[PDB]
Amino acid sequence: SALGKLQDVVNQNAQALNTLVKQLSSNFGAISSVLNDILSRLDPP
Amino acid sequence: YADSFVIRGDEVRQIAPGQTGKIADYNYKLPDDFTGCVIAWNSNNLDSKV
Repeated sequence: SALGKLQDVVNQNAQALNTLVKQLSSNFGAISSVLNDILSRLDPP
Repeated sequence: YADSFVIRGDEVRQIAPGQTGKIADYNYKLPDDFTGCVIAWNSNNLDSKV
């Protein structure tokens, strides 16, 4: 009143879970990254 | 299956998978994974009359 090991563990996981969510706003080379605007501005083919 | 009909000359580009226009919209629609073949030839002398 040291515990950086446990802390390290805890963090290493929150930061890897934040990247997975941030990867959802990327187009990867499509027109946009949101599955509706791609879908309501083009026809199926 | 063989389907047969008569259209204008410049409407032959709507007989194909994934098109739009007055013909492909509501006269004759081809699915999007078509398998067959499309054949077309001019017939001015048979079908057009003065």
